[PDB]
Amino acid sequence: GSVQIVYKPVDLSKVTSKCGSLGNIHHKPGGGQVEVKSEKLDFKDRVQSKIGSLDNITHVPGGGNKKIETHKLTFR
Amino acid sequence: GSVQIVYKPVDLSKVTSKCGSLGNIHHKPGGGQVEVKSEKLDFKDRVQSKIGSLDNITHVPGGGNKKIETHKLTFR
Amino acid sequence: GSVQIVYKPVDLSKVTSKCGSLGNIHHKPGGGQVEVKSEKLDFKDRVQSKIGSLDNITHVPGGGNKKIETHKLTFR
Amino acid sequence: GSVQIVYKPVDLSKVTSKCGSLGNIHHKPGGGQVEVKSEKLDFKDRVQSKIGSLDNITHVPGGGNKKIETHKLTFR
Amino acid sequence: GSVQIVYKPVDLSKVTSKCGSLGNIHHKPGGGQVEVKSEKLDFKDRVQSKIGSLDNITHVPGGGNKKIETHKLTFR
Amino acid sequence: GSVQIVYKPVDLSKVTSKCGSLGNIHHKPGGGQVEVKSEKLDFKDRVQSKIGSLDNITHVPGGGNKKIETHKLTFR
Repeated sequence: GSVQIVYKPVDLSKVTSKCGSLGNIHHKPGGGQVEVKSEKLDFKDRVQSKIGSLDNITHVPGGGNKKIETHKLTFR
Repeated sequence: GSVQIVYKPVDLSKVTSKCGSLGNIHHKPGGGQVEVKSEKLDFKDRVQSKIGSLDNITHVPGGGNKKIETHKLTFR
Repeated sequence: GSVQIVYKPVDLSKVTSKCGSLGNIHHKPGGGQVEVKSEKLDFKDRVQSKIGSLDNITHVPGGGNKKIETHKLTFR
Repeated sequence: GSVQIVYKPVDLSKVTSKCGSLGNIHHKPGGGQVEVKSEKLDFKDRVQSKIGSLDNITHVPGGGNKKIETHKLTFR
Repeated sequence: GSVQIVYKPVDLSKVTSKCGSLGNIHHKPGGGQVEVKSEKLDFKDRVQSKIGSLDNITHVPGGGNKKIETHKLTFR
Repeated sequence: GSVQIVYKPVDLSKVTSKCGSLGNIHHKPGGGQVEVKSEKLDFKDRVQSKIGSLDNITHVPGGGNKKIETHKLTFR
């Protein structure tokens, strides 16, 4: 028997920004201390892991906009 | 017997911003202290993990807008 | 018997902002202390985990708008 | 007229201690925050001053005894 | 007329200690934050001053005993 | 007119200690942050001053005893 699919999403959408002067931003961390103890680690399949981080980030994009899409079609 | 699907979402949407001067931003952490103890870690399949973080972020996008879409069709 | 589906949502919506000068923002954390003790950690299937974090965030988007969309169609 | 003074205190005193194992001491301060505002500071003659301190002390003497004496004679 | 002074304090005193094992001492400060503002400072004669300190001390003497004496004679 | 002074303080005193094993001492500070503002400083004569310290000290003497004597004679 006939099976028909039509998949045809239409997207004219926009993510957009205007900004004046972007600046005069100060990030000044006063150190820190970290300890971790373990005997065994055992990581299998898809794993994201951070152990003992002390991480400083300054992130100042003039836009910084995101558009994210998943399109999935599954047939069985 | 005939099966017909049509999938055709229409999207003219907008995510938008206007801003003046963006600035005079100060991020100033006074340190800190962290400890973790374990005997074993045992991570299988999809895992996201942070152990013992001390992390500072300054994030100042001129837009920073987000649009996130899942389009899914599953057929059995 | 014939089975027909049509999926056709229409979206002309807008998420929008206007702002003057965005600024004079101060974030000044006075340190802190964290400890965790464990014998075993044992993480299977989809897991998100933070253990012993001491994390400081300053987040100042000029727009910061979010639009999140699920379109899901399932057939058996 | 003849003036005679004699000053002759005798001191055989003892300040004394005995102790077993001195230990298993933990001092773990959880940070803190301090602010001071002033227009003028104006210090004359003998002054001791602390402004805006955030100071942590661990003090574990095996003895820690103190003996303090003023001997004064004043004549006119 | 004759003035006679004799000053002859006698001191056989003892400040003393015994201790077992001194140890297993942990000092772990979780950071902190300090601010001070002033326009003018104006310090004359004998002055001791700390402004804006953030100071950590661990002090573990095996004795740590103190004996302090002033002997003063003043004649006019 | 005769003035006679005799000053002859006798001191057989002792400051003393005994201790077992001295050790297993941990000092681990998690950073910190300091700010000071001033326009003018005008320090004259015997000023001691610390501005903006962030000082860590570990001090573990096997004795650490102190004996302090001022002997003073003033004649006018």
